[PDB]
Amino acid sequence: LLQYMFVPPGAPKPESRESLAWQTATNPSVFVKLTDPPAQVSVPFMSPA
Amino acid sequence: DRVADVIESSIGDSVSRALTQALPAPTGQNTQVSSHRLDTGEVPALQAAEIGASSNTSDESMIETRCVLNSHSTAETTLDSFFSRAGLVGEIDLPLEGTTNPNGYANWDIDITGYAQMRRKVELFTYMRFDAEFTFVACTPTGQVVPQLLQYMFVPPGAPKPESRESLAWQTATNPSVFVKLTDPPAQVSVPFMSPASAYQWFYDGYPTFGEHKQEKDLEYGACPNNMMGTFSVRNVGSSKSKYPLVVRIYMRMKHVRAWIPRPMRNQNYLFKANPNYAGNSIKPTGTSRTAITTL
Amino acid sequence: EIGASSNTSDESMIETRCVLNSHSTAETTLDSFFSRAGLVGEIDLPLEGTTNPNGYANWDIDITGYAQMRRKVELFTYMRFDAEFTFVACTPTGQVVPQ
Amino acid sequence: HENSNSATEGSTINYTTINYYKDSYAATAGKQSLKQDPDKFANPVKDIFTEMAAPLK
Amino acid sequence: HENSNSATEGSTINYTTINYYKDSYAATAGKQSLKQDPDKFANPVKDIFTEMAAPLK
Amino acid sequence: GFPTEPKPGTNQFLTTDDGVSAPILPNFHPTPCIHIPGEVRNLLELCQVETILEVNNVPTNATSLMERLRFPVSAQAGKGELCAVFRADPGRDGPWQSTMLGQLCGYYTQWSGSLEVTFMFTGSFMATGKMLIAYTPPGGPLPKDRATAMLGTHVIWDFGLQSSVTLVIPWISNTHYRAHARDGVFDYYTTGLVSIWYQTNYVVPIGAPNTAYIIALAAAQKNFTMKLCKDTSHILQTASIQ
Amino acid sequence: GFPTEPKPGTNQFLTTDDGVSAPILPNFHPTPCIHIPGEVRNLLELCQVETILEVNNVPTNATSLMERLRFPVSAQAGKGELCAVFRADPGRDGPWQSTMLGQLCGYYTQWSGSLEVTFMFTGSFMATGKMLIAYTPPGGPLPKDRATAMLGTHVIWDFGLQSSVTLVIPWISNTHYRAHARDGVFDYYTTGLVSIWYQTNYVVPIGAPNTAYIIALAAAQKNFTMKLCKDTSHILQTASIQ
Amino acid sequence: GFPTEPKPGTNQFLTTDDGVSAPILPNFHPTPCIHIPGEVRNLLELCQV
Amino acid sequence: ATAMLGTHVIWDFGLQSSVTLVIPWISNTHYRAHARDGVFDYYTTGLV
Amino acid sequence: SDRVAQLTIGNSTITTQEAANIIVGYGEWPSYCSDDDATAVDKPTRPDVSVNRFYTLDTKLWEKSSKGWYWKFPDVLTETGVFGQNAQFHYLYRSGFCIHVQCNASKFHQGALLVAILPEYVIGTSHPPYKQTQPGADGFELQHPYVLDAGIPISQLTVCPHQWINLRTNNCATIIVPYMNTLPFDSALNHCNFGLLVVPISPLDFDQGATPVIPITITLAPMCSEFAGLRQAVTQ
Ligand SMILES: CCCCCCCCCCCC(=O)O
Ligand SMILES: [Ca+2]
Ligand SMILES: [Ca+2]
Ligand SMILES: [Ca+2]
Ligand SMILES: [Ca+2]
Ligand SMILES: [Ca+2]
Repeated sequence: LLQYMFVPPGAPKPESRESLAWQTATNPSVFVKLTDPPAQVSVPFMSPA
Repeated sequence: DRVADVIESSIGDSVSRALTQALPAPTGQNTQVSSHRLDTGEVPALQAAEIGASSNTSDESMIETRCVLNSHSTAETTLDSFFSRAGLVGEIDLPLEGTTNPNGYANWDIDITGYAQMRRKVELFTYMRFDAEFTFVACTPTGQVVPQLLQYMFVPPGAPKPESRESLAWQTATNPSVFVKLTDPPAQVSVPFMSPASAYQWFYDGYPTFGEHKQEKDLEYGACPNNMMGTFSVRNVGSSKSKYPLVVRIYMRMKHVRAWIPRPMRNQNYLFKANPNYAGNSIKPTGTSRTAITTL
Repeated sequence: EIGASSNTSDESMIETRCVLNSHSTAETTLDSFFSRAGLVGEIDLPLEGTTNPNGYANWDIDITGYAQMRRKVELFTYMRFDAEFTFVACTPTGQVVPQ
Repeated sequence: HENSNSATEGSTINYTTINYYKDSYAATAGKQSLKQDPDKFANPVKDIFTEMAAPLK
Repeated sequence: HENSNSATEGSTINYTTINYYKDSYAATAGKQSLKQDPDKFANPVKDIFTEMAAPLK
Repeated sequence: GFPTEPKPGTNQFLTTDDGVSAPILPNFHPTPCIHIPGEVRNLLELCQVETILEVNNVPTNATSLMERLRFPVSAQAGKGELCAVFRADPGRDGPWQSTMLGQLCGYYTQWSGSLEVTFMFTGSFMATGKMLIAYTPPGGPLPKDRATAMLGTHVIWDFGLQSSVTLVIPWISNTHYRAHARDGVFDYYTTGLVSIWYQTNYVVPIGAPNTAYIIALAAAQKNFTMKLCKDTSHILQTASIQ
Repeated sequence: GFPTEPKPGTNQFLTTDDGVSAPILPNFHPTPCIHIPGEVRNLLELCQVETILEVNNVPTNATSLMERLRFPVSAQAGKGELCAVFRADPGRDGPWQSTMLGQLCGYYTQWSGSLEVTFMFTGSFMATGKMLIAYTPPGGPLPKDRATAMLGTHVIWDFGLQSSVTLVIPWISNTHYRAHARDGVFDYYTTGLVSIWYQTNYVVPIGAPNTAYIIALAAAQKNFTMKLCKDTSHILQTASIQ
Repeated sequence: GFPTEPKPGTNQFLTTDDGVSAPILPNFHPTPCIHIPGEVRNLLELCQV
Repeated sequence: ATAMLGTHVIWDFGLQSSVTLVIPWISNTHYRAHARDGVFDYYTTGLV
Repeated sequence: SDRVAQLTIGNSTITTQEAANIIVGYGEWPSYCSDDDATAVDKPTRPDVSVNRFYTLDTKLWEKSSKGWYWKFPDVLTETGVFGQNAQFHYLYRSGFCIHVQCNASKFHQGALLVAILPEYVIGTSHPPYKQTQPGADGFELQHPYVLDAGIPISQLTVCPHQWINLRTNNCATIIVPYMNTLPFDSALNHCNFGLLVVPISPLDFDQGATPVIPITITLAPMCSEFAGLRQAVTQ
């Protein structure tokens, strides 16, 4: 089992396999098993420009 | 027949004065053209925060501004758009060896003040009414997906709490239970706003006992029964040993949020659960410090 | 002594005020109550033992075998209804087997 | 037909959600209406002055 | 078109359920109507008195 | 096939989930439903019915378990005697255990509404008297004086043809609903206390029992409503069903 | 059955996915929602409120942590003294850490809008003066002269009945939105700098404090808007909750 | 539940498959699209050059 | 703290040097006789 | 016509000549309970004038070193005046308040006092005593004003009904707050809806010679007082 977490620029980046940052209370995270099909994700145009 | 005093007396107005109306605001305010202005009696900049009001001075009255059409939406800065995000709030451990959770079962107390991330955000307001969606991530201390079966049972306050891996309480004839394999995806659950109080209370400035409040009983100051949702029980569905070292992580997301009174953010490191106690022996500044207020 | 529950109302007892009871009584209904899954049966097909060898088992259809459920149901004398049964098969440990 | 039990019940805001079950609280958070009131916290003063005017008369 | 075989058949209460199969009993319990009659058990007396009146005349 | 994307909860089994399931008997038809007396629609229809309240629940001789239902009332002599006291919480392990209403509450987590409790005098017809039945709202400690008890919601009762008399406990709470009170902290949902005192005295002629009994019946008012639910904690099976 | 064909993402669990889930309590009804004062609708309602800005954040004695809120302003003598300087970035680890607005930004990645910062003089009433508060737009290095600082957006302030005075930082950027500036490269989103100089001098009569203080309050303008979001980097828990 | 019968291709991941996917940022709004010179619509616009 | 339990009025100093306190006729009788200690205090208007 | 002001409630009247106006908590006036928000089935008591009046209780001395003080409204008033009685005799309580913290000085003095309101004011320290959580009259004092003894930054307290008493301008603050709680009524004997904090952000200073006795008095007044659940008299 794994956990993919997106860390926007300015957000706390995980420092260890058990860093507090993985609580992902705000950031968007996805948990998946290698037995389940690949992760499907949609991402909007995010940029100051 | 009337003393007149009874006729005048407004006593009994369930209607609040208000004096402040909520208006639509999809796009941030759009700036408008502004030319120079030199006159007496008009002091936009000059204010007096001594009153307790945030300066109402606008850009235009400060500098010769241009015109701008703010298309920037403010839909992501809303309650739901904010709180409605899954986050770690619970974590149970059912190991094979140890003193923590032997026997194969575990009764977790329903409280989310156990984790920073989530606790920080929520403690921003004083009251909060809402529904939630909980997800359950069960796995071994390594990340190993095991073919084990479990049973999550909700135990409302006042209901029989399981005492053993095979306690009668697991028949769950009334209580709501969920059976899942660690091979199947996490559990999806919707939970309605359940509480005698119209809204959950983050801070309770009082005692729930109404007694003497002796020193040994100061363990109650701040404890609000309106936030007591009972407990959460989990165990392996069997008569023998689990055969596997398991660890369940509870995640929560809020739906239909309704926050009220706002308070200052957290300044210190949390120490206890449901306790605003802080590190008194070593307090740190709200933010970063410099070498001189005249140097960057 | 007549066999009737006192019909006395709060108003005639104390100077009451006015209250708008919004409290719904939809969860205190029959379906809203009984319509909740519960343990009523339990079969054992072990490898060793005298209980269920041979590999098969004939269970008698009766739910009076478990407290929790039996308590609620025995509240009434008669009862008409449909039901939905769920079957949880597993080994005495919680082991999920490809059987 | 569905039940009316979703916290934000009788709420002034209009939420357009999706629900497959009988209870409305199981429904998603969905799209909502954008209203604001910076004054209840910024200018909760009894009397109002305006920028052009001097706060203390 | 479906069958009419769900216990609460010809029932006075109006149940709004969801069913995917031919038999109506496979349908969910769904939302129902809220009716009551505390009298059939509380005041199953032949004659009625009222609070203001004395039970035994 | 059709593009699908199963979300969390897939293959999970929820105890209290209202869903459909394949029929086992295609075209089956249940035996016609004959008309049967006293049918029930809602549980609150029962909470209206008064059931014997075991105030005098001290005895447990197993030979004296029947006197738990009754109540003692002798011919005192002093002014302001205390006759009985008990919790005002229905779903509590107190005397409200006997009452039907009480047992039902064990299946629900919270409630709301006023409560009625009628008292019937069984003593001889010649037996006269007057008593003050008080109800001390939450926060008020058990009164020690018949004078300190009458400061709350009370009601004087006289004996005669109308043996019975009902005391209504007005739902006086800070919260819309109350959770079953249980001592530590969870007393924040206590409904208060109920005391009984001698307004005058158990007057009796020459030739009638010098001691009589009273029976308490409890029930809920119309404004009563329960919410949520759970397994009862009022009873637990020790041995497995044979 | 019905022809389906599950696509990628099946059985996956997304933290920020808005979806449905089976109800745990069929026919449950939440306690009525009473009316409660000061309810909030949007977070930008808070960014409007001014909070104390810790410019003088140098002291950390733990006994002198309270003077981080105030600000020193003595009776200088020379022409063109510099009183204070600080970053113009809200979500930066600078002085904007104290401000409510600042703490909120930590939960968002980008922003937009002008910013207001009112300064209130606390010194004696007899204390007079005039000062130039400047704002050097991005690209402009910290000015060294009160004459080099006034080349940007500034505002002279006089002392009197109107103790306070607000300086508005007009959103002057090359991009519609700005990312929280943090030194290396990510300074491309710096909002500039803010300097304070003595236009004249802290004039005081004979008998009044020879040194006074000022308090800075910061907030965002109406044209302010945040986008995206994330976990705060302004604070991190060292030890686990007990 | 509803009678379904997954057909071949289930859980498969096609590189060039146009489908939907759960959003990572509920209620997100991309920075306004300013007008920029020489925008392209079709590749055949280049083959002309 | 024991004096403010009755009819009072806080006064601040400034341009408006003066300030007036009104003693509301609070009596049990329509008219009052001049109070003079012994018994005839039944007509006392109180204290300030 | 904005600095001068007068407050008249019950049989009490307040004056000022340097006021900085009045602030209404979250822009809402104290209202009574609706017949739908209440669950307490019994007509409460609205004594009005007898309780809804101004009460001048405690006073403190501002110094060049003072840290700050705080009070717990629901409890503070109890034990005093007709109000206290209803609060002790009745179980359920409901009311809004009008607070007036006055503190004058001369034009040669300097100082800035922050006076704000904080709902459900809980404190930390591993558990504070009853003499610290409910210091009714004479209140209590802050030891760590920077974190409000709760672990929260004071630099962010302005996000609540507040006001300033900058000696160089005004000499008193005034706030009005409506009942606040997730319930219609609630016993004030054991629960305080909120608290008042008075902290010097700008250290009181003045050249020697000028009267160093700078008192800070507290005066409050209940509004729309409603009490229910009449019973025996209780204290805590
Ligand atoms: C069924 C989920 C309900 C979630 C409610 C969580 C409330 C926890 C707050 C604990 C605060 C406290 O106990 O003082
Ligand atoms: Ca005899
Ligand atoms: Ca001097
Ligand atoms: Ca499928
Ligand atoms: Ca004192
Ligand atoms: Ca006290």
